[PDB]
Amino acid sequence: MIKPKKLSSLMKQAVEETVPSIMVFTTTGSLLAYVSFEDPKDGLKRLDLAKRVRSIAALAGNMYSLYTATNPSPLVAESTDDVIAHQRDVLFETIIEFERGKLLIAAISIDGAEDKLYSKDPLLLGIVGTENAKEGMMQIKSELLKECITNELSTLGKPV
Amino acid sequence: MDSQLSENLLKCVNETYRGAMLVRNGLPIATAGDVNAEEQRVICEWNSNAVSEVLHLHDSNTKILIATKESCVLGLIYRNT
Amino acid sequence: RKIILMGLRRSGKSSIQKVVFYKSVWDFPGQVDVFDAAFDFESIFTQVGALIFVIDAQDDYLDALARLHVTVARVVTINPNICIEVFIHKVDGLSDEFKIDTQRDIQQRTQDELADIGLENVPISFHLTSIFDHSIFEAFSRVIQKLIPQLPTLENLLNIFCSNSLVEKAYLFDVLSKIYVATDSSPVDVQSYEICSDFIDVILDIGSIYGRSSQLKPGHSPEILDETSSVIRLSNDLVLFLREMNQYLALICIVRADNFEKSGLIEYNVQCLQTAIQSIFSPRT
Amino acid sequence: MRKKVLLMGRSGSGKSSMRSIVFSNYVAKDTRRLGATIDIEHSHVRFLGNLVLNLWDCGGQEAFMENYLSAQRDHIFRNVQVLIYVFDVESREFERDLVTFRNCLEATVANSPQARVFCLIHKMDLVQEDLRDLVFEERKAILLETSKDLETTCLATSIWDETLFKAWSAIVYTLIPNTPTLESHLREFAKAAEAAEVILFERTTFLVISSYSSESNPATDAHRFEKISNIVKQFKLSCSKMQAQFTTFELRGGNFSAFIVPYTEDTYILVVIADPEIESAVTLMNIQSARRFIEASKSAS
Amino acid sequence: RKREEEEEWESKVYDVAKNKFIDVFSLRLRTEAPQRDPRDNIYEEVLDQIDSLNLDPKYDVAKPTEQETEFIIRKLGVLIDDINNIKLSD
Ligand SMILES: Nc1nc2c(ncn2[C@@H]2O[C@H](COP(=O)(O)OP(=O)(O)O)[C@@H](O)[C@H]2O)c(=O)[nH]1
Ligand SMILES: Nc1nc2c(ncn2[C@@H]2O[C@H](COP(=O)(O)OP(=O)(O)O)[C@@H](O)[C@H]2O)c(=O)[nH]1
Ligand SMILES: [Mg+2]
Repeated sequence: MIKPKKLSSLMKQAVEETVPSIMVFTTTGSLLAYVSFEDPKDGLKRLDLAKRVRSIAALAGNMYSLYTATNPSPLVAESTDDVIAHQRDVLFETIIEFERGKLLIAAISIDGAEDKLYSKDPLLLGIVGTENAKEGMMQIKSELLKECITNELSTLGKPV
Repeated sequence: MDSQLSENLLKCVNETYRGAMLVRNGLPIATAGDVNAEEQRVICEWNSNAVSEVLHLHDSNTKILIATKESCVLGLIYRNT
Repeated sequence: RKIILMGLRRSGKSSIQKVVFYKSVWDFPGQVDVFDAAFDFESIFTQVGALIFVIDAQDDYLDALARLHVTVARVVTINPNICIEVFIHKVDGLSDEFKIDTQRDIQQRTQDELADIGLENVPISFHLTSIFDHSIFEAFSRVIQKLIPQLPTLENLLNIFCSNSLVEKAYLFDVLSKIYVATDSSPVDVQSYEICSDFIDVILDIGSIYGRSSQLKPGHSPEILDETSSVIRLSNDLVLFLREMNQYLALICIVRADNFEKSGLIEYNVQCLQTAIQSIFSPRT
Repeated sequence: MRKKVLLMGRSGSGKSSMRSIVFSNYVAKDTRRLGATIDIEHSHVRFLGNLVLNLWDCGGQEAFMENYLSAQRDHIFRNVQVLIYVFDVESREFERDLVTFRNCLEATVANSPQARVFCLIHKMDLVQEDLRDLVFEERKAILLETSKDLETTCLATSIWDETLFKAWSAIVYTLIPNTPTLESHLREFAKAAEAAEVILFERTTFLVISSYSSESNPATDAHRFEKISNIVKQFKLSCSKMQAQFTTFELRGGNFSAFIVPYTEDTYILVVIADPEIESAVTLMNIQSARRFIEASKSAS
Repeated sequence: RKREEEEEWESKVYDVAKNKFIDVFSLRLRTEAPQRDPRDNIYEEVLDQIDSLNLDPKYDVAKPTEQETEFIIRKLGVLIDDINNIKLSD
């Protein structure tokens, strides 16, 4: 069992002014949990924010799934074929820069089991930035949120 | 941004070094002072074998103090005049 | 504008309003017609754009056809913008060979006497209705599509939405009456339409059972509720999904589960179609 | 595991209509073409895997049921789990029905003293609505006076509403063993997944096997389970018209979210979340976590 | 006189919703395709013959004094310790 309030409390402490929204979704764009910088009080102010976050996750899951079928690892580091045999790589970070924001898509390598609570779709951590945001701090926040979510989801397979 | 990194970056900037620039091997992490009108991309794209360098543009008059170890680069912005 | 359900006695009009209307539709009786001055017929027929005549297939209909022809002549002499539709009714007990021959006989008997009268400019449609089937809902939907002046814009929107999102079939239902306002250019299967009609029944019944907290608050809801969205996956590699468009409208689409792996893009196109529909149906200048 | 269920009653009380609607996937309008039942129609129903229900659809005529109490007394009333006697409320011979019900009760006590009696007072839709309660309590005061020999509950049934599924769910709830284990499983699943209401159905008949409603349940209707059973049976018939099998249902209401997914090989589970902040994709694999847990439990066992 | 303005409004909102859609069918793997235009490559050399910009990264090197080098190597170590001293919970 996954508690989305636990994930919202875990992602609420990694949110600053330059990082408005942090969300966790699947590769098909299905949103699991998300946070925000300012908490809305109006109902419609929550609804349009949820629709925007759902659209961002829906586009970002397909933008991750376009790049997951490409292996550029043999096209670097000219060495022996055993090294190429050790290059079975999967995508784990993706940064997209815009004029009025930044987007970071990082795949959460869930522990416990290879078929614990996902059917060949890794959970993706989406970090939304702004113009004044810095991409290197977003990578540190992404690796901290990944190593905390993986330890949080290591106790999955909850019974009855 | 943490508070101790913010006060350390405020300790980076002074009346001599008017701009502080913290950056990884390829991505920025922290800025202070006047970091604008280029003078950030040249710090991000910078790479050399040695560890202590002083660089200024030949079409400008801004001198940058650059150190690089453990995949972390610190840039200090001050005018050459 | 109103919808007038004409016909004769024992034609099936009251059963039509029991099935469709009782789960502006007006039922004139099978007697005291336009020759009688019991009602202001010229005042009503100016404000009425759709005229429906119910014809029994099993019973003799030549007197019904003469009454239909004099009613068409009356409403054309009242206003030239009325739409005339013919509802061939009580086809549940008829065989498959009987329906085509009855439709051919009724259409050949009607469209030649239309030329014999001389009012060849007006279009008269023909529909095969039965209260025990869903063909009465489809016939009333095709009647309602003529009255809406915004049908080609919604039809082109549904066409480009079905072409862009790989959606096999789309309808724009009204949830209270199970009558679809618009559909795409592909034909309407009866097997698709039955499950699309009962999808609204399942959604409305479960939302009536469990939508008790807030929902029907008398003053106002303190929080704005989400739109009702549903997804049903079937075993024959087909997915049905609904999204609530307006306070009375919904969009049921049929999509293969191969194409529902990219359901986020279909959700984005559904949101853009929601914006288009809510901007079309808003009051403007 | 075989359970023997007797379905007795007067002539034309509607026993074959209930058997066809609940178990043989009929509708209410198709039971008008049902013929008379000659002697006993034995039915074997696979209900929840290893449990098999032996339904003895006995004929309600007088020459059949004089033969039931005289010659076939050892064949019928021995090893009876649940005796269902059906009472027509529109019958003009209720005093004649009471003597025959007493004879069937005496035969059931003399042959199988550990059995449960269900008195289904059928055809309640023929009674006007405001008289539909105090008439039924008029009969319920009589039969509970009559049936002091065994455990007896009287239920008002009709095939034109939701009371039939309530009565047959109450009948088959006693036949299912270890129901506190399933109730504790549903309680722990609703506590773990933060669900307001968890209802477990059967796959074919869609009878409510078990349910658990928390204090945060938005539904206030006391007859909601059989209504939802009628909804999913009507949609299963709608899918069977298209020659397709309904697998998953997902809903996102204004303040709720209902999910109908298969739980075991013979069950369907309805999970209702009262929190709109919980997304569909969290709950749709929160159910799959418990499904993988019970699959790992049933693989070893 | 007013229906044509409504028709123009519906035409422009149809154009808006047509431009706002996503072509899902174009968003697939159309790869493993033969080449189409392998000949039009001489435009690359005739445009990038010189084009006045083939210029290396400049960063014109002066030599650091030991005071500023000591200052920045003392500052970079404690900033690296600040980087690895980060934590999610406060
Ligand atoms: N079995 C069957 N009966 C029908 C059908 N359509 C109409 N009827 C019957 O025909 C009768 C027609 O009555 P109707 O003309 O509507 O009454 P009026 O509106 O007052 O003139 C109804 O009472 C229905 O019972 C049908 O499709 N099937
Ligand atoms: N109105 C009403 N009619 C019923 C009900 N149950 C059964 N019937 C009708 O009564 C008849 C009973 O026939 P049947 O089930 O074969 O009686 P059995 O021989 O005792 O099993 C059926 O044709 C049904 O149409 C009910 O609850 N309400
Ligand atoms: Mg029978």
